[PDB]
Amino acid sequence: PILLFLIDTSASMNQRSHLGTTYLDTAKGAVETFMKLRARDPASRGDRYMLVTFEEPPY
Amino acid sequence: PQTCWFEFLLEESLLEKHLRKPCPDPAPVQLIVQFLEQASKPSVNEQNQVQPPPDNKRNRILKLLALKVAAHLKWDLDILEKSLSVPVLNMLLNELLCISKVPPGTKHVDMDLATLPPTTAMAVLLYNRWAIRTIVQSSFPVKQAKPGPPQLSVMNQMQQEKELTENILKVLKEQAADSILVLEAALKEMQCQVCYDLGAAYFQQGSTNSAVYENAREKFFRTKELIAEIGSLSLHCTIDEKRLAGYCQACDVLVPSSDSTSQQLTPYSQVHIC
Amino acid sequence: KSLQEQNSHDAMDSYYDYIWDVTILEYLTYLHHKRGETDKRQIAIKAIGQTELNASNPEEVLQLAAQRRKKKFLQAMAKLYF
Amino acid sequence: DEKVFTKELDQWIEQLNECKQLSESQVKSLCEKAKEILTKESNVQEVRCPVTVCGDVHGQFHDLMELFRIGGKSPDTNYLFMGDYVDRGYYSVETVTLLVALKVRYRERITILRGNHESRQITQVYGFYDECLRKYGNANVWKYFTDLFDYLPLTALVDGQIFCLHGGLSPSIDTLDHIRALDRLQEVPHEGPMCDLLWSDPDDRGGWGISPRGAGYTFGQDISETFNHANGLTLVSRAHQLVMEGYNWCHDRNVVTIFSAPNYCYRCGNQAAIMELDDTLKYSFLQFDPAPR
Amino acid sequence: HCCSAPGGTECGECWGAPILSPEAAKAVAVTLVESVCPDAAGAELAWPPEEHARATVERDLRIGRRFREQPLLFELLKLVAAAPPALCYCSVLLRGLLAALLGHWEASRHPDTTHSPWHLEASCTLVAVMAEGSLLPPALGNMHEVFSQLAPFEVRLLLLSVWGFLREHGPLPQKFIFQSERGRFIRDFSREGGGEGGPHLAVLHSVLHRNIDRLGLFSGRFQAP
Amino acid sequence: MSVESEQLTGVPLDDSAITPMCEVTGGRSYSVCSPRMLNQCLESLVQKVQSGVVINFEK
Ligand SMILES: [Mn+2]
Ligand SMILES: [Mn+2]
Repeated sequence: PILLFLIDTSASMNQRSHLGTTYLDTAKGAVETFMKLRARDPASRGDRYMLVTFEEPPY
Repeated sequence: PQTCWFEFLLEESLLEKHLRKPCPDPAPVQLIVQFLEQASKPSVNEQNQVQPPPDNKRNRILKLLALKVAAHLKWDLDILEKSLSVPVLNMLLNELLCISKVPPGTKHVDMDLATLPPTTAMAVLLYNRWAIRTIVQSSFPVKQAKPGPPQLSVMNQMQQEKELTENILKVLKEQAADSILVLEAALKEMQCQVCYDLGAAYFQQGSTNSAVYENAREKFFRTKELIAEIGSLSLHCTIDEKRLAGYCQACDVLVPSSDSTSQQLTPYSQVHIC
Repeated sequence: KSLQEQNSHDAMDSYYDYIWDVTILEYLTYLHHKRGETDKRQIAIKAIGQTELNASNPEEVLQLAAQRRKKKFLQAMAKLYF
Repeated sequence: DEKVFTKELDQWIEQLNECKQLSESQVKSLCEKAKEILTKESNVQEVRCPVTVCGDVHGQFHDLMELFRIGGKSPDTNYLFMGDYVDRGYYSVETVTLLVALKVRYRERITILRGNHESRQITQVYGFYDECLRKYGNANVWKYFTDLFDYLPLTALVDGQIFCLHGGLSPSIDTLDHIRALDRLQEVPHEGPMCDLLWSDPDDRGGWGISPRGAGYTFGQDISETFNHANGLTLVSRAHQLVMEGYNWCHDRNVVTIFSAPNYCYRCGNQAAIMELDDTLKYSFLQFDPAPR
Repeated sequence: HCCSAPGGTECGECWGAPILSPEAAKAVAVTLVESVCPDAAGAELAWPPEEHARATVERDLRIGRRFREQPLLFELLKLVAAAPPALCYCSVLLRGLLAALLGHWEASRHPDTTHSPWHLEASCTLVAVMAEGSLLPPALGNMHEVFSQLAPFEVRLLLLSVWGFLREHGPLPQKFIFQSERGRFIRDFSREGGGEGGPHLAVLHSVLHRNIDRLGLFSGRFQAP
Repeated sequence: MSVESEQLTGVPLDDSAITPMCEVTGGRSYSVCSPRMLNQCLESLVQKVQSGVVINFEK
């Protein structure tokens, strides 16, 4: 199925957890883990992945 | 040349030849470790059921070979303790007591040392001294080696042997006083060693109660007198004079025996008393 | 409405340390990036990234931090005038 | 005593120059001595210029001999090899023996960093243990060299400007004081600041990200820039990623990836590079391709 | 002069020194805290467990560096120790210094401790200042005398025991009982349940008894707590 | 670092202006506080990846 990822891009996420890493980078890592896990499903081939950012279009 | 326990299991004089070698490879303590490990290996039944190793003829041969090596070493508690683990020492001492024909389970204090044969007497004395020294070393704070990343295979054995060591330590603590009573009677070179062990045990115990310090002081003074009497001819007594001197200073801080000149005149102890 | 105008007279950069609300700093970062002022955009990013404030603490530390920054700001502000 | 031992060490050096590994007893005596000679260096073992930085080796003895041919003999040109010199090579034992022998012979004409591959776990499953067992039969030398590998420093500082470390930066670490406070007498843990230092790497991303290696992280342009500002460093030098030019700049002249093991695994065929800084901190570069065999 | 309230009572005949102002000590402690480390993440006056220091190492290291650079802070700390209650407020600085010393002592391969000169003095001063500040029984106050003649791990485990004891007995403004006879607030030991070191004094005794080789003369101090 | 040990066996719902929209469109918005339960949420998403029709049922 269609997979879309709307990632917040405002400065707010630039905070850092006790891991010393930003919320944005944690989000990217979580997305990567998600795609890794989904790859285990044979139906993965039918998946199309999308990214969207909070910035004003066309970007 | 490397010779494992199988050679000595098959042939007995091989042990004699190895101990006669000026450089026995492996070292005798390593031989003890290997033999007792083989003896203590648990028995797995066909149903994958773990059970204590049956005491077969091979097991008895291993045990008596280890005991022969220990006798050749002359039962140097320093060497055995430093080079061998607490469970190993405990089981080896128990086996030595058993081969001494001592009825297992009988409390040591119940038997008169003089009545027993000299070998059994020294065996019981060595067992009690080892128990006291084990308690003292357990009380000693020991630096912990830097932990590596988890190794699930080795940590199993490490934790298992640590638990067994803790159980042995608590067992020894439960009977520590009885060992003191036995050693007190046994005191009537080996006498100096026993007296020093008793003094150290008394000092450790009196860490809480100051009364035991007087007994420790008397023991340490008798130990130094024994050192003076024996002289340099100590072939089995190996005790540092500096530690007992410190013990005597600490106890004299408690008991003033007059004779200020003979006793410390340092401004330090003088300010202590002042 | 106040941060928007360009006629500041109050050492606009050095004061970013005292501000302790994440949202206004988000506004500041957006404004600086849009107007093309990276030397201050980085300062704003650092101020946000500071661990003291995260908008998710048990608030025991957040209130203390806000109190401390208030003290520092009002102390400097009092030093400036008179 | 010391004099006769020095001459004896000279014989070991010349012999190792002939690809002939030492005896097991000699290896034991070498490791024992090396413990006392490495115990005295903190994590950031500062080294004064001039210097010749050398990247990854992976124990390729012919390549190392050609590298000596190029840069110069060890007593003359000071060297700062960076890690990973024990694995994926058919002469790894000889290479590591030569490196440690040079270090012990000369305390300050050379300095060796600790790469990711110098640990107990990695060597067992990446050849070095097998090589040692095949050559010396037993594992006594293996348990000597693996023990030695912990006493190595972690990073080097050249005239307070260049920062040489194998892997790269790490989200936990921020300042040289933290590196100095880190304790090294520990087999590289699988997760932690020490772990990442040996598995970090550059990337054109920004922020951070999990490394595909499974350990450490991946830093971005802005991270390196911020770290350099934080501590006045002007250039970081790492060598963990295989390259082609041998030396490659990244993060707009902030991190130099060096690699001094040409034709990686005998098949990549990549050239190899070596950097050298003169007394006035005047960097240069040399390149080479493995000697005929 | 500034902190000491004149009082005017002329304590004693001519010997009794005037007591210092707890409020002045409070002000000094707070301003010193803000000067050194404006951080307040670990402002909970209750001491967290040892593992918690692992996350706070970086701040701990910067505090340690600042101290090494500026020795005057030790004298200010002694001045604050003069007043009983100010230390409870000056809790984060001490936690940071202790974390730094613990971390440093671990990475000490030298068999002797005196090899690292400054750290030894810093540890001694820390322990003595705590003793004078009365967050430790005098038994543990004697602790600092023996640091010189000890292996590194010995001192590290010893300071870990100190950490444990203080964790049990969290410094708080309460338990500093005011005395009408003398303004100086008193913390009455043995009324906190734990009282003396107990388990921790056992560790101390075990250390000194293991190191009777050169500590016999010093052993006469601790006696029986 | 969260000294609290998270014994929760589920993913508690979050309180944000998005949450009503998430419920309206048929999704369970997730709040996270540690990497472990983040991974729990992640695997929850992977399992939730399916094909269906969202219908409003009414008695
Ligand atoms: Mn490599
Ligand atoms: Mn590497």
